[PDB]
Parts: sequence; C-alpha cells; structure tokens
Amino acid sequence: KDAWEIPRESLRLEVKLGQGGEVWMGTWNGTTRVAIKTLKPTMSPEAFLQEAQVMKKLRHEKLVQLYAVVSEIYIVTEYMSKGSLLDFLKGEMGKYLRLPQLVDMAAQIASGMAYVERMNYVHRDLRAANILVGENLVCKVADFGPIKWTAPEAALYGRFTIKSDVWSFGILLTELTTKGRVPYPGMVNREVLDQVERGYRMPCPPECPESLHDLMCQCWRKDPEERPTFEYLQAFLEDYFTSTEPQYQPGENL
Ligand SMILES: Nc1ncnc2c1c(Cc1cccc(NC(=O)Nc3cccc(C(F)(F)F)c3)c1)nn2C1CCCC1
Repeated sequence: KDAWEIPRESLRLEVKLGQGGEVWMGTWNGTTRVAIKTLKPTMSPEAFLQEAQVMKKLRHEKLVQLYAVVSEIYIVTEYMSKGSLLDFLKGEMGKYLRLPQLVDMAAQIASGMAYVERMNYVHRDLRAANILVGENLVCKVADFGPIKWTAPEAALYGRFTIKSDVWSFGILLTELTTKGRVPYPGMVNREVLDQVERGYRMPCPPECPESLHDLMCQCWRKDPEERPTFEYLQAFLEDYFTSTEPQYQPGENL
C-alpha cells in the first residue's frame, strides 16, 4: 500500500520473545537484527495497523522506530536488546542499578515524551511495561496492546491529554525507584480510585530522596494544567545531581 510495505521473505522470525498476536526477534533482509510483532486473527487489520500509522509520523531518538510493515500482519521496528524496563528492573540487573542510573533512564523517557508533547500527541499508556531498554541503559518509549497508572480525569471521564501522561510518568518514577514493584501495593483497582480522589498519593519510596518524591507529587496534581511539561521534567532529571541533590551518596539499593 505504501513506502513502508515489505516482503515477508525479508524477515526471519528467529526467536519468540513474547506472547499476546506476539513478538519475535526476526532479521530484516537477513542482515539487520529487528523485532517482529505479529497478529493472530484478533482485531481488524486496519485496527492493528493504527499502531504503525502513528509510528510513521513520530521519529525521535527515545522512541522505538518503525522500520517496515507487512499488510498480508507484521510490524517491524528496531530491536531493543534488553526487553522492557519492567523485566530489566526485575531481572538480576535491578540490584545493580542505583539512583544515577535510574534518573538517567527517567530523563530519557521524559525526553521522548517531550517530543510527543511538542508533536501534540498523547501516548495514553506510559508505564514501565511499555518502555524498552537496549544497550548502555538506553530507553525508548514503545507500545504493544491500567488504572493504577492512569490519571483521574482520564479513567473517569476519558479526558486523555499529555498532562494525563505526566500523571503516568509520575507513577513510572515509583517503578524506577522501587525497581519494578507494582504501584499502590496491597491495593485493588476500585480501591486505588476511591482513594486517590480522596487526596491519597503514594508515599516516598525507601531510600528515595524526598526531592524526587516532590516531583512525583507534581506529576500527580489534581488540576491537570498544574502538572509539568515533559520539557521541565527532562531538564529536571538532567540536572538532578547538580541542581537538586549535589550531596547525594550511594545507598544500600539506591
Ligand atoms: N524492539 C523490541 N525488541 C525486543 N522486544 C520488544 C521490542 C518491542 C518494540 C515494539 C515491538 C512491536 C510493536 C511496537 N509498537 C509500538 O511501539 N507502537 C507504538 C504505537 C504508537 C506510538 C508509539 C510511540 F512512538 F509512542 F512509541 C509506539 C513496539 N517490544 N518488545 C517487547 C517488550 C518485551 C517483549 C518484547
């Protein structure tokens, strides 16, 4: 149909990375390592391809790049050698990560979202599970397919904006700071909602600088137009150890 189309004989689904459709570790044109997401006919093809249409209008360093499609369905993109942020934080790598390596990822994620912000788009499902990791702590926003991650106005009235994503980023920090634990521990969905409305907000994680929890609390402000742009968030996490915590010192796990 368009310049992105590719012949299925270019691909080679070498390893099955996950389930679903599903995700494989193919190889485009037998020389390029890539990731292949397939579809098991359950949604419409034109519905499944909506994910590809969007990836053609967004090209940034902290965003997983689209390479080519197969409308007869395959979606080819760059390959992130270390799976999602979740698996990574929960793997045996998560014990070696400290605040600096975690703020560095938080900031990169904020940057791809700063691009999104400028592009006037909204991700809607910004969370650790949809943030891929590659070599040298590289991170990129992604997608494949969550009230504990969704902003009040969004889940309650469908009011999804980039400010609702700012809410989700805030919840991402608790994931990076807890290294993979589910937000709002011990609480069930319709208990999270009834609670957050009442003013509740997650407490500062163990060994997490109160200045970093301060930022979370800004990403969780009740009034949407009060949360920060990703532009502020990115810069904030870029200057963290100089402007905010210049006396920081390594801890047991943070
Ligand atoms: N490159 C990869 N390499 C190894 N694993 C990968 C991927 C990927 C990237 C990938 C694979 C298949 C589809 C996508 N789709 C999208 O990123 N879609 C998307 C749709 C709209 C917007 C955006 C974005 F630009 F905002 F990121 C992204 C992304 N996902 N995964 C999964 C995560 C753990 C199980 C495997």
